[PDB]
Amino acid sequence: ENVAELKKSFNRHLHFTLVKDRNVATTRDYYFALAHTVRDHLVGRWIRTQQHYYDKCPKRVYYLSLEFYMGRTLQNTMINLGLQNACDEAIYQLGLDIEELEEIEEDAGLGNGGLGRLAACFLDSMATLGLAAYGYGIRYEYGIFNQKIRDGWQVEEADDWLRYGNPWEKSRPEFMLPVHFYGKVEHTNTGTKWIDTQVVLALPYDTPVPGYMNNTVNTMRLWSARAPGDYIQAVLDRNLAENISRVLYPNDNFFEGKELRLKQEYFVVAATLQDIIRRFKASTVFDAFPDQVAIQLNDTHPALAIPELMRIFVDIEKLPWSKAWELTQKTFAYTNHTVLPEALERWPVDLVEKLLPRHLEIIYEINQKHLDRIVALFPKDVDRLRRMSLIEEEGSKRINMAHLCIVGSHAVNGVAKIHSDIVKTKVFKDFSELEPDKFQNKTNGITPRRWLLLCNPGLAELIAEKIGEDYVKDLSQLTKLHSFLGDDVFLRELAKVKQENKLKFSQFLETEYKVKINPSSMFDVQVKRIHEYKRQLLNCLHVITMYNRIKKDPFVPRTVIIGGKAAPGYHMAKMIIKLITSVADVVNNDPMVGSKLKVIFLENYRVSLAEKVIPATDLSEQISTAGTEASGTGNMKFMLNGALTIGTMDGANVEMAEEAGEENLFIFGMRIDDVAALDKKGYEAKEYYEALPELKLVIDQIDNGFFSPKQPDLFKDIINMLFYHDRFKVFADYEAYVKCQDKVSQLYMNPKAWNTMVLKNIAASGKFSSDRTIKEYAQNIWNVEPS
Amino acid sequence: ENVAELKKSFNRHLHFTLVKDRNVATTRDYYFALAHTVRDHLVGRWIRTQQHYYDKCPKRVYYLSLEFYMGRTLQNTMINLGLQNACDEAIYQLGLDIEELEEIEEDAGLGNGGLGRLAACFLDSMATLGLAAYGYGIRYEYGIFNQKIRDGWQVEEADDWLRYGNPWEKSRPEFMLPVHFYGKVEHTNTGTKWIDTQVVLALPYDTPVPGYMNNTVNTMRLWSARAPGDYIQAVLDRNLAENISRVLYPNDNFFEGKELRLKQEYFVVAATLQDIIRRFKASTVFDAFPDQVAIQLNDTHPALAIPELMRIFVDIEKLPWSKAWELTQKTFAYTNHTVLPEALERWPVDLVEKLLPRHLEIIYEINQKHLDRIVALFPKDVDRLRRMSLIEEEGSKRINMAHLCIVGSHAVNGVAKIHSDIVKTKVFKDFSELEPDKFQNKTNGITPRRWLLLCNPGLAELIAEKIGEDYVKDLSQLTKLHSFLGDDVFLRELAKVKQENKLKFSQFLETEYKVKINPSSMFDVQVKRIHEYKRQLLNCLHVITMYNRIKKDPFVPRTVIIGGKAAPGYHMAKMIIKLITSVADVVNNDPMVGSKLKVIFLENYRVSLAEKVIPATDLSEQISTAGTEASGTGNMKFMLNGALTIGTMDGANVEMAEEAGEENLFIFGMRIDDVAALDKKGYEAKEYYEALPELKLVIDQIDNGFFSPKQPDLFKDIINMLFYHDRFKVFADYEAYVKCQDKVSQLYMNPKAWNTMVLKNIAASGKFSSDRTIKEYAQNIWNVEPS
Ligand SMILES: O=C(NCCOCCOCCNC(=O)c1cc2cc(Cl)ccc2[nH]1)c1cc2cc(Cl)ccc2[nH]1
Ligand SMILES: *Cc1c(COP(=O)(O)O)cnc(C)c1O
Ligand SMILES: *Cc1c(COP(=O)(O)O)cnc(C)c1O
Ligand SMILES: CC(=O)N[C@@H]1O[C@H](CO)[C@@H](O)[C@H](O)[C@H]1O
Ligand SMILES: CC(=O)N[C@@H]1O[C@H](CO)[C@@H](O)[C@H](O)[C@H]1O
Repeated sequence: ENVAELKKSFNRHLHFTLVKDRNVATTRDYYFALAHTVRDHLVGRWIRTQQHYYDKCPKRVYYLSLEFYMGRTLQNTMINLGLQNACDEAIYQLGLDIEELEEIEEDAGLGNGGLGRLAACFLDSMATLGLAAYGYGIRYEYGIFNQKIRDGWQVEEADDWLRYGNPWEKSRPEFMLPVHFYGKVEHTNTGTKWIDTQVVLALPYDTPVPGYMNNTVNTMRLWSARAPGDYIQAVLDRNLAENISRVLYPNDNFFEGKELRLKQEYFVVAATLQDIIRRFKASTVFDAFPDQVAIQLNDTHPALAIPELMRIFVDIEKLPWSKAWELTQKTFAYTNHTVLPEALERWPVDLVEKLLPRHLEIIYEINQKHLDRIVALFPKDVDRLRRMSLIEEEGSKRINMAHLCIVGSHAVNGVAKIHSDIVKTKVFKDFSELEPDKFQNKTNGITPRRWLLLCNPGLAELIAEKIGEDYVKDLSQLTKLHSFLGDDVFLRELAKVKQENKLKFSQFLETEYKVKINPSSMFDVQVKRIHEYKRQLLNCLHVITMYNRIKKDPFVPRTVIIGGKAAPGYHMAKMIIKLITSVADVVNNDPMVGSKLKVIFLENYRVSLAEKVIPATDLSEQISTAGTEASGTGNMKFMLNGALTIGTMDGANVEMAEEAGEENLFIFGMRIDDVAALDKKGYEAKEYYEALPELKLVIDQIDNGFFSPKQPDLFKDIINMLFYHDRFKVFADYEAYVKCQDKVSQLYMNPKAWNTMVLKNIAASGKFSSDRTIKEYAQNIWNVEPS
Repeated sequence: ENVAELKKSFNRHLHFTLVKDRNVATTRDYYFALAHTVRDHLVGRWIRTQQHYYDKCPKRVYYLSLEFYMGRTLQNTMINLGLQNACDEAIYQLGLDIEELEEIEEDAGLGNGGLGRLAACFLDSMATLGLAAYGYGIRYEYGIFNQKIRDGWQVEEADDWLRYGNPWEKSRPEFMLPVHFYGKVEHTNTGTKWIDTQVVLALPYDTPVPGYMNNTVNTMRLWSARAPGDYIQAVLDRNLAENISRVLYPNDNFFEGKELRLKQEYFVVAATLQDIIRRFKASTVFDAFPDQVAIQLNDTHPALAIPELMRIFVDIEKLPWSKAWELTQKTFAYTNHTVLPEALERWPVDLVEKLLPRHLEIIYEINQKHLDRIVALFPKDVDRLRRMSLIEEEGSKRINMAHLCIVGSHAVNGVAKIHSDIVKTKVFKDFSELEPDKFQNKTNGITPRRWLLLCNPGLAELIAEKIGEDYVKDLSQLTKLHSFLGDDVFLRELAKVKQENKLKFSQFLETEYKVKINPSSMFDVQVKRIHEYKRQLLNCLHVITMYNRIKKDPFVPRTVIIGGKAAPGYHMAKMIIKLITSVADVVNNDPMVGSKLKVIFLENYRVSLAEKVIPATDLSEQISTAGTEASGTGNMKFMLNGALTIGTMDGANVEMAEEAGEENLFIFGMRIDDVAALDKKGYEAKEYYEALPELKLVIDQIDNGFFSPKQPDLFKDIINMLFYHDRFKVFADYEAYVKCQDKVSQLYMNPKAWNTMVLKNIAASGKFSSDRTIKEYAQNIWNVEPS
């Protein structure tokens, strides 16, 4: 692992692996040569790590998720293996730019946003904590679509990230497994039998998950679907079975009850459980299963894992229901990341019956023994029963997957105090009252490797020089930065790092779009999925408000960046995008405003891009309506990277305030109980429209066509929603939000005070390391021990 | 290179490439570890070879084919690189069985039979002759289907040979190209424009083609098709564009006018020509094109290459029609491998118009200037015009692709004297009369590497010890074996080699099927595609005839093996298969016959299997009806491997007779003119049925249900065809065939005489080396020079 050997290895791969020489080698060839050179360093530890788990048999943790928002692997692997500087040097000496090589790698965007990214950070933390952890998901041929902007609107493009091949995956053919669909049930004397099913093969692909500087390399196993004139059609028709793992459903906090999606859910669940059972057996027999296996259900998407495990225990392993049921509960733990009713997974019974007849039976059975227990405890409370039932039958009966996850798991957790409380005491009150100890909180976290050492080497280096490198593995150590609260030199060094990041990102912005970026402008950014509850619409109102101010009285200059993908079928989100692009068009071109204000819709927001924009932001927008963001994680990334936060008391924003002190965050707007009171009284949007002149103008402008002269009624739908159907009370926080924004500008005029607040935020980031999050999961849910 | 290094390299790959250790390594892992170890030895020479072609710029030969029946690559690569014994030793010392490892490799069955296999042998010979040759085809995700037998019938199974990955291919992303379909034509002032087309991307995959012991490694470039709620459907729909390179049409000598097939034809043609143009330019400008490029059209399947080249020259390179046309003719050469009218490619104009509007125009244009030339030469001969037209308009006009290939190429060749004569003087008489010198003959050949050194190391070794190793590169040297005609010891050594092959193959047969093989029985085999013209039906009649003889007078024992795949939609071929399996069932089980006669339908006949069965055969069945097999190549494989031939004077069978002397082949049946006379007089099948008692019985038995008691009328269709619609006069050769068969048995009773004839056959095999075939193509068509 010295420069000379890394270089010879690079040349060896370019030659034998890419079949190229320096004469005709492409940039892609160089990236691959480097990827392979780095990859070779993972094998030894990967083999030894998995060997170790088999020998020592520690309890294994299986993170079952439909999403793994991994991003790029090259740099992350180099850093965790402590190879980055040596590789950087090797590539430099070969006359190549390692950064250009790194940009060649496609993001493994097998996730939509927060949920999927949390799984990625967890895999990193679990490997860094030396846990015998495994990630189980689907190897979508197409991840979250690539987003482009045409005439101001979002346009989707298929993300075939595997086009040129993925060097970071290793197919494991010997572990292929069959998954069954449809067919019918038969209750023979030899047990229940699911027959006449269609079979789809599940081919596993393993991706190494290197812990940070610790010799352990865990595994992320993703399953790919494979089929088991007229002849030609039959061959072509193999595409149907393979379509199961073809595309990631692009919905963020929205349930789409498509049959193909249900197929994916069962697919990953069936293959995973079988693979887990097989491994357990390769280690009466299943009495130790729960002590050797923990399966975390990442949201209800893999809820079917409960009846599937039961199906395996009962129909296959011939275990009695009672025993199987206890083993099941001991095995599963469920994490709730949802709050919005539209995000709730509720599969119509008819669909499940046709696709998974045996599972429906097992679910009715579970529900039966579940309700019999309630009736026994509350003989008279009838509403209780249909309220706690796994089946809701109000015209088109459907299965409440969350309820199934609650009864089939020994632990249920929310992802932030405020959220876990709501989940426990409100959403699933009937359940928590019966099983208090079942519900928990596990406040989310982000990995400080990818989200600091990787994306912000400048900040990482500065911090390291002041307090050592212990913080990488123990982020709580960041509090030591408090000793520099008075250190003017340090405060200057901190701001410089931010400046460099902003300068670097500004070049990016300029090369990508025709807009001159004011390098000294405050970087105000809101990057996250486009959704009404996240309210980038409110941000847009504020942008317009600032525009009207400059026009009226021609101020802290700022570059307002808003980015995020909208689900293809999410109409309002797409309108909001067009709204933002429209507004940006007028503001960026109005000569009167000039360099005072610039607006950018950051296109194709994704993990690798987040790694670029976050380190360069000054003001982080986390303005969801109180009670809507279960937790949020971008908020944590911004905090860790030197940005101040403007947001509501929602999700983890609350805990960020607790950690750094509420005065060091720009909190504003209604709080959960405030929103409750307004719903009580009834929300009348027109009220604020009338009482708020700056607001009225903004609205009139967008509704009049000021931002769409060639098509004056373009934003009609947004207006109507905002006035008669805004479930997220956008106008209700407008004033508080705008006032808060001005305060931010005020502080920004004072570099010493601004960076002093930044330091307090960075120094209080510790809690938000996913390492801390995983330790809690390990200790209070999986009953597992680091290393 | 040496055993020690090959072993360390093997372990290195098992580790870094397969991520395995000896503990959990699978047999597949070992195969891959070895494949990679061997593959590394190809790179140096591969890079240097292609570099050399660029520097020295020799004229390049492009073999354009829809099929490349490659078989397995491992052993063939080891042999051509002179690494087999060293690798054998390495693997042995590692405690592994290299043969078991080799059996893991999937056949690259991207061909149906002879046509596709000829392309494979040619690539081998061209690389061995040091020609700057390239193979251009399609990388079908699914090759010729795997054939299984269920209840006696052929059952097809998708051949996903790429399931576990192909180590022998290297994707060349930087060379991806777009291919256009549909759209419409527009004749603008800036030239003709094909617009509003659908685009399919062509991704090339390169496979190395090592010459035999000569440092040159050529390239076989195969193209894969790639696409350039509602969103989900759109992504899934990408499968449509990708279906183009999905499956190989499983037809042998039969034209199926499916639109998807036409798509494949244009696909490979468009990508290839573009790739060729690009390379030429990377070397007024196109004046030297014909002197730098030769494109061999493997049958009419890639006929579209002619109008496509014209399209490129005219619509894109802006060359005047006249110039482009001359350059085109000088570039293309067409090989005709068809005789059967059903195999003739005739695309309906409407289909071509919709899919390739611009090409239809270019074809009408070609035809126009073509017919204007004829009218000018033969002002009165009207029938001449519609006889030589590229378009035949008898209700549903269609394009005669053969005619297009004839006018667009400077050379047209058949694949055997008898065939080339028929093609020249009969099928395309009107054309040859105008351009005598255009038509040629290039008798087919097989590579003595794969078909001797590889498949029959025993025979190869024996021959080498007697006459040296010069024959591998100059098969004509086999004539030296004539010096051993009296050598009893040698004759014994030769028979022993055959015995060993038979013993080895017998083990195979026994492990695969429940049938005790008489090791001393004569191995009578007919392996080739199932088709009425190939007449395995006649062979079946003879098998039944022998059965009835044993039953009557309870003789040289023999194992009759018949194998071959039937096109899925070929009804009669499938019936014939069931007929053979039915017959085998009764004969193998009749206790009276016992070990006197055994019948085996060799399942899944393919290249790797041919390499096993051929070296073990005594009697090679090449009984097509005179005038039906353009050439045949299995006939050559059997001859080279020590088998005697029983066949008609058809295709290359005639030249085999010329080479070895007709008395050394068991020729029989009607000859071309005999068949002509019978057609003249009119074929009355019933005649022989009446006059031939042994025949009548056979027929009565099969028609009565003797071979299908549970379903007496099963073979009705075969009976009817044989009596009223047998275009291949099966009964007409029955007697001559049976008499001939008896003579074979007679000779077989005399080991010295039999092997003496075998020696004369092997010693006269020389001419049938594809090296000789390629030399002729190079000298008289491509104007290229070996080495
Ligand atoms: O395709 C080629 N190279 C590209 C890289 O190969 C892709 C398949 O890789 C081999 C299987 N191994 C893995 O996929 C793998 C190893 C591995 C190790 C780690 Cl630690 C993680 C993931 C991993 N994946 C290729 C090279 C080449 C050279 C000649 Cl002469 C002929 C054909 C050829 N093809
Ligand atoms: C972290 C992250 C998210 C989650 O962002 P929130 O603001 O917490 O919704 C979404 N997308 C990407 C690409 C991320 O890296
Ligand atoms: C050589 C070969 C053929 C051609 O056989 P003929 O008997 O010449 O038709 C067909 N299939 C395979 C697998 C071959 O090896
Ligand atoms: C279903 C879903 O995608 N939920 C998302 O989960 C992540 C990870 O817990 C939270 O940070 C976020 O607030 C929430 O919107
Ligand atoms: C259309 C087609 O596949 N033709 C086949 O081509 C091969 C190669 O020339 C001949 O040997 C064979 O007799 C002939 O049937």
